[PDB]
Amino acid sequence: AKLETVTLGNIGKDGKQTLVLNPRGVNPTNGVASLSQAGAVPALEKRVTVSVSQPSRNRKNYKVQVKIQNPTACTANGSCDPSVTRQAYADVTFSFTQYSTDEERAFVRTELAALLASPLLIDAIDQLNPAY
Amino acid sequence: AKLETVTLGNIGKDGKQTLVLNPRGVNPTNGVASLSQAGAVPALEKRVTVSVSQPSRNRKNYKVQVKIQNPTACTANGSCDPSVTRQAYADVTFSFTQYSTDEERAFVRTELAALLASPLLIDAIDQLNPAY
Amino acid sequence: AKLETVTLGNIGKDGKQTLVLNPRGVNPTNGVASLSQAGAVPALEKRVTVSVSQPSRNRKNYKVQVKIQNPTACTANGSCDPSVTRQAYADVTFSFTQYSTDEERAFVRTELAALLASPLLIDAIDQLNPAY
Amino acid sequence: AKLETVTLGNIGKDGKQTLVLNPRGVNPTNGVASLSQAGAVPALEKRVTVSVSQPSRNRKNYKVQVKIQNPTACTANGSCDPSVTRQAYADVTFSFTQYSTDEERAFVRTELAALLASPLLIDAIDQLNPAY
Amino acid sequence: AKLETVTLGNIGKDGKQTLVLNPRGVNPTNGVASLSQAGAVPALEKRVTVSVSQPSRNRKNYKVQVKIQNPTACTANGSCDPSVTRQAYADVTFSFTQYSTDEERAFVRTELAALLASPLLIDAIDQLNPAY
Amino acid sequence: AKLETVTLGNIGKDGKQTLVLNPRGVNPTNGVASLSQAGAVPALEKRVTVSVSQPSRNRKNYKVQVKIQNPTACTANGSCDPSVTRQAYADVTFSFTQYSTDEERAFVRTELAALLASPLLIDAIDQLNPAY
Repeated sequence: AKLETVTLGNIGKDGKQTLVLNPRGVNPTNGVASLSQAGAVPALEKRVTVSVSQPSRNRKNYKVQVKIQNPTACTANGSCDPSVTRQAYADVTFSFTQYSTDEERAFVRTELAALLASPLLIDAIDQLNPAY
Repeated sequence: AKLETVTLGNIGKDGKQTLVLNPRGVNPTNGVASLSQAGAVPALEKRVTVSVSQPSRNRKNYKVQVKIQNPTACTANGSCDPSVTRQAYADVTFSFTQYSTDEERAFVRTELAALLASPLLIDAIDQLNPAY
Repeated sequence: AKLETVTLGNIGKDGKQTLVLNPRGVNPTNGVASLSQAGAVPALEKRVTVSVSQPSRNRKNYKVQVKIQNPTACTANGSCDPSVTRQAYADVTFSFTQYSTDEERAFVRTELAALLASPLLIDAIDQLNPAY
Repeated sequence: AKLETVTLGNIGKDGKQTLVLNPRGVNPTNGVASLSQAGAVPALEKRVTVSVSQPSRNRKNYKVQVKIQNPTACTANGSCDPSVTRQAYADVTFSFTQYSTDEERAFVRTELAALLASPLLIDAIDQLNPAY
Repeated sequence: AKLETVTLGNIGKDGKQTLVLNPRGVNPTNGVASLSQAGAVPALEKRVTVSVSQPSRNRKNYKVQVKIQNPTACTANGSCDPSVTRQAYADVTFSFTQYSTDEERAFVRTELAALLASPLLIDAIDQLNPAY
Repeated sequence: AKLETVTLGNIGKDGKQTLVLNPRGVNPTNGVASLSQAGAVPALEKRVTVSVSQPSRNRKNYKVQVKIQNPTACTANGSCDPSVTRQAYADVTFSFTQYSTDEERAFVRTELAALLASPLLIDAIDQLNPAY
């Protein structure tokens, strides 16, 4: 949704950390807005991208795609321009019919939050553990 | 990580609960967990599909994926059987390297909940709003 | 203007009804602001959009444009979902010059509203009966 | 819509201008109705015209157009004869199906008048920002 | 960055103040802010515009572009209408890598302000004195 | 214009650094003034240059172009002579009317120094923040 500064709080393993995302403008060729960690160096700024578009004159379906891109740096090592290794992503899409109501959309999204917050997935992602 | 009955909810758009997903029917030929309301009516119900993958020589990385299915059923005139008409879906893929920490994964996980709860996404689908 | 949940009132045949148009972002490929009916049915939503460029791009004007779509819909008996059977449209274009006065522009805007109120257009539109 | 002298009020930024335009008949070669200003010089007059199209061969709907024109002129450079200088005008069209609802024909007309009063359009033509 | 009304003192030979440029939106197709003192008759108005570009195929750098638009108009010197006859402007481009720190981006920013305030540019720009 | 030793105090993101630039002169191939950072060659490379173009016989349009570059030196372990990364730079041009006054030009020169000095550019440049 609208670009502005976005604060993500109550995050990390303890659920106590915060991250502030500065907005970045929209690339009209794909309709993608971007936000990133409000740090000094882009090479290591965690990124969030939006996306979010109306049903097309082909197959309809309201669709979104939301990405998380999280880089890390090491010693450098020996470089004055530190190398970057991506450690992790998320790529979340949604698809809704043109007749979909607010509650269908809200439940798919808040179910995802409720589900990721379930120990089944908390542990599966923190561990990279299949559920059994 | 561990299969358990999932009684998710509290925050639909109206502050209502959505349940219950029974983690039963795990697919043994791809190792994919199956969470569902489908136990009552498999043709017309809500499901969550959960998979985790370990690295091999053809990828050398880790994957976590959750698929959310929320079909809506209706009985058309002349039918004695409701069928799915309107539908809503979501699909999230996460990916990690072998040097990825649990702390970074927790950030990707918790940042996503923060994003799902944040106006950045509770507008993007609910108000059908692109980033303006 | 800034997209807002715009409420119109004193509208329709008796001049007594209302309509709420919610922000749906702007189209990023042409910078056109868009609102649509608040009710959650994208398939059949009423739409209003606004374009306000200046002469640089086309070395001309640029005329201000407002687009209106009213996709009148009806549910066939026995259908689970309504569809558009008739549509009404409007395209309102106003002149602009980089050297024009804001008062001149207001004169035309308000003149149009006064004309829409005038019986000459009430018949040109309600009957589809052009002036004679 | 019989042409009659129109005496409009509520015109301009503060709604304090009025405008009176007298019938000049209808041009039967294109079906265009016209109301004139009492000024002597055609190039210097304010005027309104009306035209409605119809379904026909290669035409699917009725198109209702009103032309609003308000030239601005002055005795530039000391001229004994004033001239335009500025063209403040609007091309406003509506279109309807032959099976359309009269209530809806009224709504698009009245919705536009309501939209014209609303910040959404008053700034769009009198003084608006790109979009936003 | 986030738009605000900008109140700039110390402008011109005597340090005349205050020049006030209000946030009068952002062009959605290219991220361009438009600041202005009034905007009623744009040709005759003073403006500053700003955008930030991201790297893409073609260029690996991040860019910040600021443009200053200050046309000078003549009053209605018998013409009965003011117009632009002379103009000054600036087109200011900054470019940075993914490894640039904020500290460094700021040197280019503050060095330029410090240089603009220095005799080398006071003479190069105000008297158009040649290099020597 | 005329070259002198230039000291730029109160620079960088905290406004605390002082830079001393030693003029070298004007390169006769293109008439471009140059100021070098007053140390080792890799530091000297962090040059500021000025091109003052008098209105051309075939264009008129005076132009003053200021180029700022700041390559960052880095020596690898086992190396001596550092390589540099052109992490940050700018290219700024002032123009154009041959009939403009020193005040019109000073207005633009100082307007930019005042903008570079303002929160919008402090953030637009130091953290690459968009017009949000």
